This record gives sequence, C-alpha cells and structure tokens, in this order.
Amino acid sequence: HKSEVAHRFKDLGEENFKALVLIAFAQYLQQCPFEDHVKLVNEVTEFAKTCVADESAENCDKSLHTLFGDKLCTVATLRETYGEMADCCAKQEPERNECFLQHKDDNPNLPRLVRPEVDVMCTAFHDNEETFLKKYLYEIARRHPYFYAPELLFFAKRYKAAFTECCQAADKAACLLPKLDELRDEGKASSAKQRLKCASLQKFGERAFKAWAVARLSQRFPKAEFAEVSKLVTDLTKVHTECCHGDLLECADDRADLAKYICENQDSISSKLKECCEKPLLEKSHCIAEVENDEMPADLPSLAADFVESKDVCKNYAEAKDVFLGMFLYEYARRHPDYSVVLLLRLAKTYETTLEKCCAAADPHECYAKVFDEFKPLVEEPQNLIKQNCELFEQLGEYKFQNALLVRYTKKVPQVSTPTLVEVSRNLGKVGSKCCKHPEAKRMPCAEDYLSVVLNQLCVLHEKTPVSDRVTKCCTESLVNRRPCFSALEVDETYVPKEFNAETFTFHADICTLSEKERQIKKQTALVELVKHKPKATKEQLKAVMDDFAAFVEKCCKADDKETCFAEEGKKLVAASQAALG
Ligand SMILES: CCCCCCCCCCCCCC(=O)O
Ligand SMILES: CCCCCCCCCCCCCC(=O)O
Ligand SMILES: CCCCCCCCCCCCCC(=O)O
Ligand SMILES: CCCCCCCCCCCCCC(=O)O
Ligand SMILES: CCCCCCCCCCCCCC(=O)O
Ligand SMILES: O=C(O)c1ccccc1O
Repeated sequence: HKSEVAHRFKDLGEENFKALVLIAFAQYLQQCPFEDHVKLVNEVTEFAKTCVADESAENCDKSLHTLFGDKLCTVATLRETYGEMADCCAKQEPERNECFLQHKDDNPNLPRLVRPEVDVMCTAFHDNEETFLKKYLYEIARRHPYFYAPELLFFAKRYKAAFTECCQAADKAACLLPKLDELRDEGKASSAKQRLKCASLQKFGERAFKAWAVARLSQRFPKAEFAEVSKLVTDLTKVHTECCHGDLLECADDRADLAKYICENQDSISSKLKECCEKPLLEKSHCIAEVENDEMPADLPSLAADFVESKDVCKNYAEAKDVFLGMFLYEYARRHPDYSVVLLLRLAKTYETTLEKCCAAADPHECYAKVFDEFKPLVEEPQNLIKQNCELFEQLGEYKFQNALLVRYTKKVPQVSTPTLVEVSRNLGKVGSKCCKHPEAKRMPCAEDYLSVVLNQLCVLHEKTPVSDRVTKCCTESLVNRRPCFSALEVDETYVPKEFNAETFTFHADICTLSEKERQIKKQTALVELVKHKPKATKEQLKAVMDDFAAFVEKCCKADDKETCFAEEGKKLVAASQAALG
C-alpha cells in the first residue's frame, strides 16, 4: 500500500481507529492511567492523519508492528511500572513484538469494576458521552487483554444504545438495569468461549479442532461442497491459532481475508450471507460468525448408501482416513442442524472405531453392516435429557427449577463448596429458561453452547481448589465426553453428613428487606446446607421442610414484630424440621 496506518485509517474511519488504538494500548499497558492512554491515542491519530495526507511523510512507511512497538517503548516509567517488559525494547522486530505478547498479563490485580447509581451514570453520560464511554472501554480492555478488540468495540456500541435510550426514559433504572445485566452476561459469555476455543486447541490438537470445525461449518453451510468446507476449515484453523496466540494485527488481518473470501464465493457457500457481506469492514466477520444455518437441499441421498453399503468403504477409508471420516461428518452434520456438535463427533468417533475394528476382518460388509444402529442410543441420550429437563422447567419456574437442580447436584457431589453449588445451579437453571423456549429443532445446539462455558467455569474453579476425583475425572476427560461424564454422576453413598449448625439455619427479618436476587440466594444457600446435613432426605420430606419455610418467611415478614417472629417461630421450624428428618 505504501503506508499501513494511512490505509487502516482510511478504511477504518477516525472514530473506530481512535477506539481500537485505545483498546490495543490498554491491553498491553494495563497499569497506566486513563489520561495516559488518551494522550497516546491523540498522538497516534495525529500521526495517522499526517500519513493520510502524504503517504511519503515521516515514518509512514514503517509497519504497524514497528510503529506500535516504538510508541510502547517511549513510555518513560515503562521499566519502573512493568519492569521486565521494558527489556523487550532492547530487541528488534519481530523479537520485540513476540516479547510483548509473552508479557501480557492475562488476569491482573485490578479491583472489581463496580456499577454506580443509574443517576450518576446517566448524568456522566449526558455531561460528557465520550470520556464516559472511552473511560469504560479502557476499564474493560485492560481486564481482558485477550478479548478480540473489534469485538469489544461491538459491545461498546451496544452499551451506548442502552444509555441513549434509557437515560431519556421515565423510569431509567427500570430500563437500563435489565439491559446492563444482559450485556454483562453476553460479554462474559463471549469471553469464556474465546478462552475455551483456545484451551481446546492447546490440549486436543489441530485434528480435533478441525473435526469440531467441519461439523460446525457444514451444519451452517449445508449446500456448500465438501471441498469448499475443507478449504474453510483450514483457513479457519489458521485464524484461531493466530488469534489465540494474541497478536491482534495478524489475527484481525487473517479474519478479514477469510470474510472477504467467503463473500466473494458467497454463491458457492451459504445463501444467507446476504446482509453480512454488504456490511462495513469492521463487522463483516463478526456477522458471518453468527449467520443462521442456510436451508438444506432436501434432494439428499442416504448416508448408508456411501457409508454402510460396503461398496468399497474400507478401500476408501484406508486411502485417506481423515478425509473419509471428514466426509462422514460433513454428510451427517449438514443433514442435522438439530444435533449438538459434540454429538456429531461422538457418532463420527463411534463410526471410526467400527471401521478400524472391522476393516481388519474377513468379510467387512457384515462387520460394520449395522453401524447406524450403534448411533441410535447416542442420539437419544441428549434428546431425552433436553425434553425431560425442559418439561420440569415449565411445571416449576426458573427459580423453583433452580432449587431442584440444587438438591440434585448437592447429592451428586456434596464435597463441593456451598457457594459454588449455588452459582453453578443458577447458571444451569438459566440455560434452561434460555433454551427450553426454542422448538426442539434448536434446543440441543443452544444447550451445548451455554453448557460448554458453565461446565468449563465449573472445571476451572475445581482446578484451583480440588475437591472430588469424579469432577476431576470429567473435567480432564475429552471435550466430547465431558457432559456425558457429568450426567453419569450418581448420588454419593460414601458421603458423611455435615454436623448440624444452629447458626446456618437462623434467619433474621433482614431477608424481608433484601432484593429478589438476594432472598433467593440466601434461601438457596440454606437449601444446599440442608441437603448436606440430611443427604438421605426424600423429595417429599424436603418439600415439607420447604413449604414450612416458605410460609414461615411470610408469617414473619408480614407481621409487625419482625425478629421476634423470626426467633420464636424460628426455634419451632428448626425443632419440627429436625424431627421430620433424621
Ligand atoms: C465494553 C464497552 C463498555 C463501554 C462503556 C459503557 C458503560 C458500561 C457500563 C458500566 C457498568 C459496568 C459494570 C456492570 O454492568 O456490572
Ligand atoms: C491502528 C491499527 C489497529 C489495528 C488492530 C485493529 C484491526 C484493524 C482492522 C479491522 C479488521 C477487522 C476484521 C474482522 O473482524 O472481520
Ligand atoms: C452446582 C454444582 C454442581 C457440580 C457437579 C455437577 C455438574 C452437573 C452439571 C452438568 C449437567 C448436565 C445435564 C445433566 O444433569 O445430566
Ligand atoms: C446447563 C443446563 C441445561 C438444562 C437443559 C437440559 C439440557 C440437557 C443436556 C443436553 C446436552 C447437549 C450437549 C451434548 O450432546 O453433550
Ligand atoms: C435440620 C433442619 C433445618 C431447618 C431449616 C430449613 C432450611 C430452609 C431451606 C428451604 C428453602 C426454600 C426456598 C423457597 O421456598 O423458595
Ligand atoms: O470468524 C469467521 O471468519 C467465521 C466464518 C464462518 C463461520 C464461523 C466463523 O466464526
């Protein structure tokens, strides 16, 4: 081009450029004040415009990595603030850039960000919308140094639309708060997946990643040819590798190439790539990334023809094992947008074991003659779990359905921490209200994506402070066997009851003045604690104690002497409840 900055600036826009540079610097210099980044931004935008004007102006020829490294190395307190990172400045590119990557702290000290009052928030927004949004863009980016910037920028825009709209509403809090919470989760969800869709690539290798990729792509581009899906799966694997390595530029560039590629051969790949492909440079891929499944051909053959009716099956499989197996996934995946990707992998794996254990036996056609029957029970397990858990979710509500999971898992692994159980059981419940509202055709996929993060979250906590070998069994198992492993946990007969504690079961009228999502957690904490005390309690006995409590809480929060009623009836409840169990 002659000048990268000039070109990036030109096809990015001043607004987005200023935003991305800010995020970029906040991801490395996680400890410099906000006003310090604002200075650098202006400084780099000034330079950028200098190059837009004259392509041959000072340094405009330098590459973006070099320019970026110099501005980084000009920070005076670099060595005093980051120390070892300052040594990176002594080496030259590419060694210098590789050195900054290695010193990018994944999770720093930084205090938890707190949400101020809607009023001060809206007033700050109104008074000076820009430093209000940029300041927080800064707060988020320094705490999540691996979050793809363009992505973090999409969230910024959404946060903007929530303030513009709600700070102008009658009841601001009632408008903004729900939108903010919804953004937090979606944000944390997006982050978790990115960390997950790196760790996986680290542990299980390229092969397993590609497998996951073929299934996922053919499920969405069912009309594309297998050769096209292979091409995409390849480029797609290169993208994640780089993006995971942390180099933003390389990552962003590879993602752009891919998106332009898909859009040119658009006709050859999905038909639903319409709007996405006419959108600006910055959103194209993020759009392609969420595009819905194209419709499937409907004029499609049967799999058993090419994969079971032995017309030279082993002769085709030995000729190129992975390609053939890849072809299996493609065919099976695109006929089933309703299966979770892992289920597709379990089938593909099951098929693989058969071909291996069959093709080395006299007459093959009859050894693997009935594989599709091998599949049947693999497909049903997840399906039965869905509708079974979804019907329970309708009978009870999100909350009561939450208490049910609570009793179910506290019994599975009583060893686990009470606060951890409450949180995991809550997320699980949400996945229920977030997916059970879809038609059976899109439930399994939904559950899979939500369940994959909740399960990894659960697994990471257990990493730190281990508690059960069973959880560790599942957590270190194969990604394709992780959820089935958890589903296979049974009551812990071995478990020895926690000693009764008066304290843990005492309640003051303060619960009457606590928020909805606070009363619940305090009751749900008492529930876990109750089950850990009486692990042999029946669903009947437990419901009796829970009905007595539900009433007791009102009988006292609806009375004039709150805290007498809580200490008097309280002794009774505990006394009676203790006798009803044992
Ligand atoms: C990701 C870009 C954020 C840009 C600034 C928008 C304002 C964010 C809301 C401030 C509160 C954050 C904490 C929370 O929601 O719990
Ligand atoms: C001043 C240079 C900042 C460079 C890092 C930000 C990336 C700029 C290009 C944006 C391309 C995004 C491609 C995509 O996600 O589809
Ligand atoms: C609340 C913490 C529970 C920790 C251990 C149990 C994890 C079970 C979660 C995965 C649920 C899969 C669906 C099922 O119940 O079969
Ligand atoms: C996380 C709570 C989900 C609640 C709804 C029930 C879902 C049952 C599990 C289905 C698992 C699908 C993914 C897979 O094939 O392993
Ligand atoms: C050994 C006797 C312990 C007695 C204390 C009962 C514990 C109360 C937990 C029940 C929570 C029910 C939640 C609800 O109604 O929403
Ligand atoms: O990031 C992409 O370029 C992409 C392309 C096709 C399908 C899913 C994706 O994430």
